[PDB]
Amino acid sequence: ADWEAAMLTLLMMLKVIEKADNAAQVLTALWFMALAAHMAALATPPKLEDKSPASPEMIDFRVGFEELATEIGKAIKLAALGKVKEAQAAAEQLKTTVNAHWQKYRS
Amino acid sequence: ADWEAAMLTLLMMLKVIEKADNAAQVLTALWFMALAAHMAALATPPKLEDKSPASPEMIDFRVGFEELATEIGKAIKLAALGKVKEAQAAAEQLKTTVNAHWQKYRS
Amino acid sequence: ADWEAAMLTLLMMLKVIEKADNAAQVLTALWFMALAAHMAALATPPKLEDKSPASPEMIDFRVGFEELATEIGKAIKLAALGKVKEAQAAAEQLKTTVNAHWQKYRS
Ligand code: NI
Repeated sequence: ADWEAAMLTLLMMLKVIEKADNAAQVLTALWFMALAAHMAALATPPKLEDKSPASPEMIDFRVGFEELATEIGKAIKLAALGKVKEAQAAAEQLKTTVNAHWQKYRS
Repeated sequence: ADWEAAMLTLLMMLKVIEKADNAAQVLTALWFMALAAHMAALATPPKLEDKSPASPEMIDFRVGFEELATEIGKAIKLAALGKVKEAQAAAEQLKTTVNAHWQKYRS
Repeated sequence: ADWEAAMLTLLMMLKVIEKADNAAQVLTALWFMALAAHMAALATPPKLEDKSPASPEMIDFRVGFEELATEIGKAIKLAALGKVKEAQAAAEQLKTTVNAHWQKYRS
């Protein structure tokens, strides 16, 4: 989907993870976070629509999303092993990566 | 997945959106609608299994699904910005596209 | 995502299906099962990371996952038609395929 709809989805799902109780609520929201990244991995932010697809500034955005999909995958495995608290702790660091990525291309 | 299982998923998720209360319930169901389209974008309806992959009748089905995935993406962004009512209003028009697509290839 | 995080997701979602009440809870968990398979269809289990990508042992793992994604698709259509009980019955046989696949590459 659109880039900022996925980024707004990621931010809202982090608010569902922090207020979650069991590991099922955390695991499902983390998979919705993975879902939004897969639908928007092909997307392009609004301020980068007039940049070369091989431009390093656009190429910087591509690997930055790989890091985001990678960190989300890590938190899913922690939430899969039943570690509901340590996965929420991984969601704290995940929000740092999400917020830093969203601000760099929000415009 | 199978074409009509996704189309039945889309129809049921629309029934979850109309009876939803907050923006989280609408956003999650809209992502399930996006999920079903991604799993079945490669699929083929039963009545079109004996049509050429480059046939305009089959090619008409392909772009018709792009329109569906496009409208779903629009409603996700409206539900991402917090506009829970205007996104439900986008789900009303979404059901028109879903119903018209499903009837054309239901058989 | 990682192979065993998806396999742990599949196992937990089966526990959500057996204790589910309506067809919406079964259909959503079955789509999360389809979600985990799509994110990890490209993945590789830990004990098979040093095997040729064209090796029959690794190639056996690939088709084994196709069977899993195929059976999940079948149960989704049964849960899409409203058959909440017959889809739960398909989840019983689904757990057999999941457990047999996970044990063969758990290590
Ligand atoms: Ni995909």
